[PDB]
Amino acid sequence: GYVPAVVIGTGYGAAVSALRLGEAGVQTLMLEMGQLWNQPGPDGNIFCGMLNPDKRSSWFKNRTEAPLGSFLWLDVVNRNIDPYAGVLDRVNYDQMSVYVGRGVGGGSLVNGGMAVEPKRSYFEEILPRVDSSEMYDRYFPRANSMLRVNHIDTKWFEDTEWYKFARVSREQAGKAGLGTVFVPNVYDFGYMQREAAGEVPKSALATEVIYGNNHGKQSLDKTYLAAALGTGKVTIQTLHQVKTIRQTKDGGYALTVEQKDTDGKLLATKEISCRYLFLGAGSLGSTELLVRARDTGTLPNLNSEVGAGWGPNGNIMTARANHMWNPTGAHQSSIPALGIDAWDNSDSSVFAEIAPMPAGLETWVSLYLAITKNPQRGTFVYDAATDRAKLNWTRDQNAPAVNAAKALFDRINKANGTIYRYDLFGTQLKAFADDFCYHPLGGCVLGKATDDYGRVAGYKNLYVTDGSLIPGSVGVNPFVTITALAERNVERIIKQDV
Ligand SMILES: Cc1cc2c(cc1C)N(C[C@H](O)[C@H](O)[C@H](O)COP(=O)(O)OP(=O)(O)OC[C@H]1O[C@@H](n3cnc4c(N)ncnc43)[C@H](O)[C@@H]1O)c1[nH]c(=O)[nH]c(=O)c1N2
Repeated sequence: GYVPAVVIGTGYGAAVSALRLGEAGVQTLMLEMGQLWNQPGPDGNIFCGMLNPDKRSSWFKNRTEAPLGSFLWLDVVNRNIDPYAGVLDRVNYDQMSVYVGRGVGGGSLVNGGMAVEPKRSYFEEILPRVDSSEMYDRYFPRANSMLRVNHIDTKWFEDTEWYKFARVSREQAGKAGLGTVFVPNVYDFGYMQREAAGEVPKSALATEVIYGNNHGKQSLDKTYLAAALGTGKVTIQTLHQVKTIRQTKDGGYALTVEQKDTDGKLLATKEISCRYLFLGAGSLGSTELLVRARDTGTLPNLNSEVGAGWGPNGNIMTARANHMWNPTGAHQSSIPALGIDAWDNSDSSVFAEIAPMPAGLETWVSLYLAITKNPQRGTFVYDAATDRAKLNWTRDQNAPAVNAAKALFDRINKANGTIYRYDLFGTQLKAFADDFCYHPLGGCVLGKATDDYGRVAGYKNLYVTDGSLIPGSVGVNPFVTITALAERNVERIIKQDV
């Protein structure tokens, strides 16, 4: 059937867009391929934890996986599982594996909550056509408020066993002349205190994050999406995957949509049409829909920039072995609190998340997710044979990112007389994991594939809203940028187009 606006997906771009559409009185249907995560499972919890993964951990995989960095300790809990509509999806391309959330709320379900604005000077470099004053004066503050961003209590942080891992890396970085910053979060830090005090059910302090948090984390289902539903103008249909998009003869859009059960069985195929179509299927999902539409002839007026300009936000994982006198703790909060800020906009820039280890015993390992400035980009190329977008990125394209991460952590090792771990990412001696991504950015870049507000070039009333808009890099964890840009874009679109 017909509905005035359709939003594909329910991540950050989608959730912002649907809230503002509903507030403007536009009846809106959101289509989400994953589940609404609200049913207690076999342990009485909605989500599995990192030490008890089960089918809920994984989108259609036959075996659980250890979180990257943790295989040496967490492989013991891996098990065979039924392919199921679980929450975290590892999407494998030829030389890159991208992790994304699947469910109502998208990556907000599975992410570490780190809610950080990019440096304005870097924002201005990456998106020179965008008015940065409005972003920093209006849209970033709006996003932080709506997302329920909050700040850790520094005294509690300094004293608690749960953040010893962070304090150790702070001290070690400091000996190399490198500073740290507290990173705001959407996990409720007041709740986290009460967890440590034994007052409320643990989540961050019970090795939960990457397969969901049963408590504490203000994912989008609690914030933007709850508000969108509260307008009375928004509904969400789950286990509905959009496959194809075409433009009707009178200039609206028609979608083919598959409805599945949680075992992946096809229940129905539906046609849904609309006046305004908003893509919020993520860097991977929105880009795939548009390259498919271009290259199968259903949106033939899409431009050549659709598919282009993808990067992994310079993501590189690495780890250091601490001295025996610098244990990182058996008890590590699953939510990061600190980053090493070595980002100066040069090619040696690094912003490094100090990541927790979920082993639950002492390993002496410090783990880092480095975010770097690497100009290499990949392209999603349609394969008509298999009907998939294939990202053409090669591992050698991450060499500049590795080089920047290694230069920084070499300074820390030199100052402290420590060495890397080489055994955390597989049998091959490898200190830097260079073929994964948690922060996919690009594919439908703002001002390239779209105008400066995400209006898809070649088409009217067709919008992209999400991480596919970002040109490969933001220098920090990306969801605040995605949210703030989505606030800017939908406000303009409603004013001028709707
Ligand atoms: C493990 C891990 C850890 C982190 C992070 C990710 C991951 C995987 N991130 C990244 C962050 O989560 C990510 O950048 C955003 O979720 C991206 O938001 P989008 O709106 O682009 O898509 P997002 O991926 O959130 O949502 C897309 C949604 O569309 C759905 N979908 C896709 N194709 C569809 C289709 N064809 N039909 C229907 N539905 C479809 C998906 O199932 C999904 O729910 C992060 N960022 C950050 O700033 N701070 C952090 O601490 C972290 N930590």
